[PDB]
Amino acid sequence: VACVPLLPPPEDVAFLKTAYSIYLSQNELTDAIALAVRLGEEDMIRSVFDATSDPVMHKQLAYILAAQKTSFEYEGVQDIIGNGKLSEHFLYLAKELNLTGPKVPEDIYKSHLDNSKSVFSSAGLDSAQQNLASSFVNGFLNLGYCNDKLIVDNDNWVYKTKGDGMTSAVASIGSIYQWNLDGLQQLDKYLYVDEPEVKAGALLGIGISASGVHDGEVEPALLLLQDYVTNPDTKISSAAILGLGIAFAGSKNDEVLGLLLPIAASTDLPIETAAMASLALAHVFVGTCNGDITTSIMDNFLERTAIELKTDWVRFLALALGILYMGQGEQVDDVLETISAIEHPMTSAIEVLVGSCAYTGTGDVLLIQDLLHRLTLAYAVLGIALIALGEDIGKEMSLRHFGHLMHYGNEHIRRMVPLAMGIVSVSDPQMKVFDTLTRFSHDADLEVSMNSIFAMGLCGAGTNNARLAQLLRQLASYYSREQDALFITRLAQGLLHLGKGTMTMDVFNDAHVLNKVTLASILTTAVGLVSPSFMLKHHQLFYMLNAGIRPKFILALNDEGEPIKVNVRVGQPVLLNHGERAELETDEYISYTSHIEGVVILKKNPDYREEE
Amino acid sequence: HHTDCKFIRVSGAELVQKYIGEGSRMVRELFVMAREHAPSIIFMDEIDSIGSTRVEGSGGGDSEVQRTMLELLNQLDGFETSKNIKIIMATNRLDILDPAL
Amino acid sequence: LKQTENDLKDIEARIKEKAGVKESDTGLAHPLQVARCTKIIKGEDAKYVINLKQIAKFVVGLGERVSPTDIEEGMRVGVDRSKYNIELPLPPRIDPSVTMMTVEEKPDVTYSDVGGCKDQIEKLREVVELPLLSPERFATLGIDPPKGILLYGPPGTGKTLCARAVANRTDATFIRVIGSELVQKYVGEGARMVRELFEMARTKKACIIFFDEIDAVGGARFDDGAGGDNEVQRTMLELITQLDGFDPRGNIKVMFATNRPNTLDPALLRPGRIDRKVEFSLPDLEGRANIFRIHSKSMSVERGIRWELISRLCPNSTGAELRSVCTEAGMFAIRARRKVATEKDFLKAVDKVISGYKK
Amino acid sequence: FVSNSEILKPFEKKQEEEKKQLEEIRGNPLSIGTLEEIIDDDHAIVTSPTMPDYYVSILSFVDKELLEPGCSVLLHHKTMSIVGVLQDDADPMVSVMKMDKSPTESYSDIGGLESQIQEIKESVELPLTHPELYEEMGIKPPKGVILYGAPGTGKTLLAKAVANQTSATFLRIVGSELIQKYLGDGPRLCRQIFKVAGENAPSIVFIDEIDAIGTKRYDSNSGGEREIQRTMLELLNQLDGFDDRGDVKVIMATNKIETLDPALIRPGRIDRKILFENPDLSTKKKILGIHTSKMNLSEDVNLETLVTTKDDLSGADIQAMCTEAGLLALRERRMQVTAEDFKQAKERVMKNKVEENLEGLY
Repeated sequence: VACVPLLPPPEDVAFLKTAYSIYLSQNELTDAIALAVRLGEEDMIRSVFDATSDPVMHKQLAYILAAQKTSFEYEGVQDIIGNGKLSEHFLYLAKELNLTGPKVPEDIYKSHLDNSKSVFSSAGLDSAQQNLASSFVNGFLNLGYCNDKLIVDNDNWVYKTKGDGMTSAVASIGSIYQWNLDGLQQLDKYLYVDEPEVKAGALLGIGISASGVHDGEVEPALLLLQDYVTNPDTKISSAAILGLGIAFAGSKNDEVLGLLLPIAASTDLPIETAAMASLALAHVFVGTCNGDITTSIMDNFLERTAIELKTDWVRFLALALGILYMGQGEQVDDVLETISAIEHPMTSAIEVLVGSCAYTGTGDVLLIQDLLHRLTLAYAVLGIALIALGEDIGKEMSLRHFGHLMHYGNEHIRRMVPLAMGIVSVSDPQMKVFDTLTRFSHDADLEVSMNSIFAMGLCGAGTNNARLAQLLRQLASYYSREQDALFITRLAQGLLHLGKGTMTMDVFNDAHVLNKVTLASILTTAVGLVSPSFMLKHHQLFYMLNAGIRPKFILALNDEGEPIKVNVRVGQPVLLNHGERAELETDEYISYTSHIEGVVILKKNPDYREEE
Repeated sequence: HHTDCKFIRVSGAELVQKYIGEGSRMVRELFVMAREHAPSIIFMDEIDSIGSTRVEGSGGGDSEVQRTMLELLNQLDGFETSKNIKIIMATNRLDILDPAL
Repeated sequence: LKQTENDLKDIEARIKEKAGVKESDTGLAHPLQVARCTKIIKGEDAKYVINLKQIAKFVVGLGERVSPTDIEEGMRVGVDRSKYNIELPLPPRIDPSVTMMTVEEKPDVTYSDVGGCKDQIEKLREVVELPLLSPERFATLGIDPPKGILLYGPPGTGKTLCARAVANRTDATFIRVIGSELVQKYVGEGARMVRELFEMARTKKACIIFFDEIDAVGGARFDDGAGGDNEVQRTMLELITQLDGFDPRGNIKVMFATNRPNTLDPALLRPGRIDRKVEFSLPDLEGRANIFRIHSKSMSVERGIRWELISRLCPNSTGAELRSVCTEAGMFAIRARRKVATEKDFLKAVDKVISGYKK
Repeated sequence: FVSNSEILKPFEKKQEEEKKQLEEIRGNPLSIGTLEEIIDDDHAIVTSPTMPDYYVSILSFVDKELLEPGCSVLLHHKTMSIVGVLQDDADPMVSVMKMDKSPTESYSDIGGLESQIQEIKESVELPLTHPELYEEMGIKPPKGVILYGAPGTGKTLLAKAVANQTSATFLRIVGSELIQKYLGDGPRLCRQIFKVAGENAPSIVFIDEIDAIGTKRYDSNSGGEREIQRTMLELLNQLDGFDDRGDVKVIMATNKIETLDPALIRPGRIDRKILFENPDLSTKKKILGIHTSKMNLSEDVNLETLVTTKDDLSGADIQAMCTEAGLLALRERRMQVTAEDFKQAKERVMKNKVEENLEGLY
C-alpha cells in the first residue's frame, strides 16, 4: 500500500482496492478506512462499521475516522451508528454517537489545553488600521478556547474599525467561539441589535464558530442566514454566504445547496462585490460532484458579459471547479472532456488545476509535463505543491521545479512562487525552503514582499517561532517603508501561534492520510487574501483559513476516559504525559489493533495491567 | 631509521611567538605536518639537554607544550581511530612531570 | 536552485551598477586616519594638494579652505597625522577611524531582575533616561547630568541587564567594550585604541559605552611600572585624559562595571569621571519573590504557590541564582516524566545549587 | 529532467553574456586587497597592499550585505573597484582548536557512571537533539555544565560520548595555550575561540584543565602577573555577556573547582555541577567486561576473582591492567592471555595506586 503510489507510475488503483479486502481478513479496519478516504469509497466506511460488532473497537474507529473529517462530517457515515442504534443489529453504542456527531473529541481538545496550559492575550491598541490587525490577531491567538470576554468588554475596542473592518472585528469573537457548542449561546446577545456592521458581522462570526461543530449543531445558522437573504443587504449576504459555506464544509445536504444556488445566480458581482456564492457551493460539495453547480460555473464562464467582466469571481470560479474535483482522480476525466471542449484563456489555467487537485498527493509524469507546458500561470505552479506534499521524492522535485521560477527575473514570476512554497511546506517547516524565501522578501516590488510574509505564516505553521523569530525582526524593519507590510506581519504571528500555538494545518493525520478540506482551505486563501493582494476584494477572506485547522494530540484511553500512560519525546515537555501534544511519534503500548497516533484505546494483558 | 620515518625534533619554545595565535597556529600546523608524514616520530626537544642543546624545560612554555601533545593523542583514538604517529618524551627531571601526566 | 536565485539577484544589480560604474571610473571615488586626494587636479598659495601617506607627501602649510570644489581623488578628506588641515569641505571633523567594537543598536534585552535592582533602576532612570528624554529639565535646574556612572558588585545578577535595558529604552547605540581587550603590551597600542573609541563616541553621540571590567584596566599594583604594569598604567591614564578633558556629559554616558572598587586607583573612583557609584544588593525575601514571579510567568507551577515561604528557607542568593533555580527545577520535572511543577521542585533545586557555589 | 531542459535553452544565452561581462572586469593582473569598512553613502574604503585606498561603488557577484568590514575582496588594478569577494590568504591565523566530528565513544563503553550520565544527558544532549525546539520555547535549559574528576577516567570520556550522540562538532580547547607570555594577547586569543564557536554551531566546547589561566587570588586583579589575570576576566565576561539556548553548549574542566572564582562558575549558565563517584565491586565488573570484549583471552581468566581482590581502583587503573597483562602475552608471542598474566597485572597497578601513608583508617 505505501509502495503503489510511492515508487512507480501509480495509474492503476486495482492494487489499492485489493489491499482493502486483505485488510478485512485480519481485522485492520484502521488501514481499510485510510484506503477508503482518498479513493472516494463512501460505501466502504459504512461497511467496515457494520462488520464491527465490538464496543471497544467501535469507539476507537470513530475517533481515528474523525481525523479525516470529510468522511465523518458526511451524513450516513456518522449516522450508520444513528440508523442502527435505534434497533440492534450491529451493537452500535449510545456513548459512541456522542463521538460521531462531534462533541467528545472537541471536549478533550479543551481538556488538554486546561491541563498542560497556554498563555492568554489582550491588546486592541488604537487607530483604525492597527485595531483591525490587532483584533484579528487576538481571535487567532485565543482560538480554540473561549476567552472572548476581553473583546466584548471594551466596547470602544470593538468600535474603532469601520465598515467591513467592523464586520471582521465582531466576527473575531466567532473565531474565539470556534469548535465549541456552548459558545453559540453567548454569541446571540451581540447579534440582536447593535450597529449594522455588528449585525452582519455576527452572522459571519456564527459561520466561523460552526467550523468543526456543524455536523451535529445546537443553533441552526441556516435559518438565521435564510431570513437575511430575503432582507436587503446585497453586499453583506456574500460574506454571510462564505461563512455558511465554511460552516457547511465536509457534509453535503440539499438544504444548503437550496439556499446558496439562487444567490450564485444573482449577478450582484459588479457593484456590491457580492455573488461569490459558487465558491461557497464548491467548499460545501468538496470531493464530490453535483451537476447543477458544474453547469452554472461553466455557462457563466462562457458568457464573459459586461456584469461578469468582474475579475474577482473568475479567481473564485477558477478555484471552485478544482475543489469540487479534489481527490476523485480518474472519474474527473468526464468533467475534463467538457472543460477542454469549452476553449478560453481562463480555462487553460483551470485544466492544470483540476488535474492537480484531483491527483493530489501523488504526482505523475503526465501532470509534471503538462504543468511545464503551461508555465512556458499562477495555478499551474501552485498545483505543483498539491502533488508534491504526499511524495518524499516530490519534495525534492519541488526544489527542481521552483528553480525555473528563480532563473527568470520577471516580477510576476517571482511573486507566484512563495505561495507555492507556502502550500507544500505547511505540515512542518523546511529550512532549505526558508533560505529561498528570505531572498524574495527584499525586492523592489511591494506585492512580492507581501506574499513572502503570508507564505512564511503558512510554512511556519504547526510550530511557533523557530528560525522565524530572527526573520520576524527583519519583517518588522520594513514597516517604515510600507504600510501594507505591518498588517501582513501581524497576520503571520496570528497564524504562527494559532489556537494557542498547539494546533496545526497538516496532511499527517490520526490515520496518516491527507485531508481534502485542509488543502482547499489553504489554496483558496493563497490567491486573494486581503484587499491590495491580488484583485480588489476584502480583508474578510482571511477567516477562510480556519478550515485548515486540525489540533495536534495523542490521548491514550484504557476504557473510554480513564488514563493510561505513554511517554513520548517532544521539545527540550520532553517525556510528556498522555493527553498532550506530539508529532511523528506513536504509543509505546498496544492498541486494540490500530497502533497509530490520535485518540486511541490502548489495551493491556491482564497479568501486567497498568493504568495511570 | 628501523621503522622508516622522519625523526622530527620539535623545539618547544620555538613553536614562543609574541603575536595573536600565530603561535597557537604553529602548534596546530605541526600536527597537520606529522599526520601527513605518518608514520612519524615526534621527539619533544628541549626537555632534555645533550650539552650542545639549551633549555632543559622551564616554568614557561615547555611543560605546557608537553600537555598539548597529550591532548592530541586522546583525540586520535577518538573520532578517526587511526594512530600511526607516536610521540617520545625525554626528560631528566621529575619537576616537569605531574601524576596525571 | 538556491544558487540560481542568488546569482539572478547579483546579475540584476550588476548591469545597472556597470553602467554607473563606468562613468564613476572617469574621475575616481567621514571615516579616516590620514587624508588622501591622490594628486588633486582641481584647486602665495591659491590651490591645495593633500596626500598624507609616508610614500608621496604633498605638504601644504596653509589650511583654511573650501577650494577644489569638495572631496576628490581618493575621497578621504579629513584629519591628518602631519597637520595639512583640509578645513571643512564636506565638513569632516571628528570620525570613528578604525575601531574594533561590538555594537547593538537597540538591544532585545529588558529588566528580569527588579527586586534587588530596584535601586540601580531608580538611579539609572534619572541619570541616563530623563536627560536624553527631556534635556530642557536639567537645563532649567542649571545642572548637567553625570558623565560616567559605576555599577559594582557581582557581575550579571541584573547588573548587566540594567545596562542593555536603558540603551533599548533611550534608542541609543549600546557599545560593549571589554576593557581587558583595550589593554595592550605593545607600546601605546593601548593608548591609541583609547583615543579612537572616544572620538567614535563623539561622532555617534547619545550613546552608552559599557566597560566590562575596570579591574583589568586599572586594578591593584605596588610595582608602579615594571615593564608590564607600565603598559597597563599608560592605558589607564589615557582613558582618564578623555574624561577629565572635554567630553559631552549629556550625550556620552560611560557605564563601568567592576567586581571590586577597593583595589582601583583613586583617579578611577573620583568624581570628574564617575559621579554616582551604585551598590549591588543581594535580594531580600520580598525581592526574591518579585524576581521569581517574573520567571513563573512561564511554568505550570501549582496555583496558590507562595514564593515568600520558599524565600524564608532559602540561604542567601544573588539574582543570577534565583533564575538558576527555576530552570533546574524544570530539569527535575522532565527527569521524573511529568507535565507540572510544584513548590517542591524549586526547593530541591535550591538545596543543590548553593552547596555547589560555595568558595 | 524535463524541468532541466526548459531552463537550459533561455538560461544558456543569458549566462554566457553575463559571464563575459564579468570576465572583462575580472581580467588579469587584478590585485587582491582587503575591505577596510563600508561607508554609509553606499561607497566603501578598501586597503590595498600596494597603497591605493579608494571609496568605490560595488560591482555585483556579491551584495553590500554579503560583505562586512575587514573582509577579503578582489580589487581593480586602477580604480580599486570591489569586483567580488575572496577568501583570506597569506596565512589566516586561527588559534589551537582540535576538531572531532562525532568522536567514537558512547555511554555503553564506560557504563557504570550511571548517575553522571543522566545529569549530562538532560542538560547538554537533549537540547542539542531539539534545535527548533530550543528556538520556539526560548527559555534557557542549561547552557553549560562543569565536569570535575580526573581526565580520561570520566571527564574526557563523558564529554566525548555526548558529542557522538548529537552530531555536534566537538572542539578541544587547550586551556594553557591561551598561557601566552604577552599582554593584549590572552584575551584576544580567548575571544577568537568564542567567535568560531558561535559561527560553527552546533558545537560542544570542551576547555581542558582551566587552572593555569585561572588562579583565584583574593583580589580581582593583583600586582603579580597580569597576563594570567587578564585571560581569566575575559573568560568570565564571555559566559556572562553572551548567552545561548542550545546553539553552543560549554563543558568546562578543572581538577579542582575550588580554585575558580565563584563568579566565574556563575549560575544561570553553568547550572550543572557534575562530580566523580568511586567504583564499587559491581562497577568494576562492568567496566572490566567491556574492555575484555575487545581483547581475545584464555577462558581460565575469571572476572569475579580479579574484581574482589581489587578494591579502590578507578577505571583508569582497570584499562591499564588490560594493557599490562596483554603485554606479557605479547612478550610470550601469544594472542590469548592467561589467568596468570592478569593476576600479576592486577597486583602491580594496585600496588602503585594504593600507596600507604596511614592517612586512611581512623
